Amino acid sequence: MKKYTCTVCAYIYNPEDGDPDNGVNPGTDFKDIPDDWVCPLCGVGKDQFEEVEE
Ligand SMILES: [Fe+3]
Repeated sequence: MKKYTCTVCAYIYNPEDGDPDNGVNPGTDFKDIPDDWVCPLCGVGKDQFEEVEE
């Protein structure tokens, strides 16, 4: 699974860690996060995130 970055603030969503305080368990692929989830740091939506291709 790939890491995704918030292009507004640079937060990184790591699928290994998830975002458990907001209901996103470890092991959740970014595509499967509920589409009303927002960046935990800056509050923007998923449409401002991009795949971290390496
Ligand atoms: Fe952000």
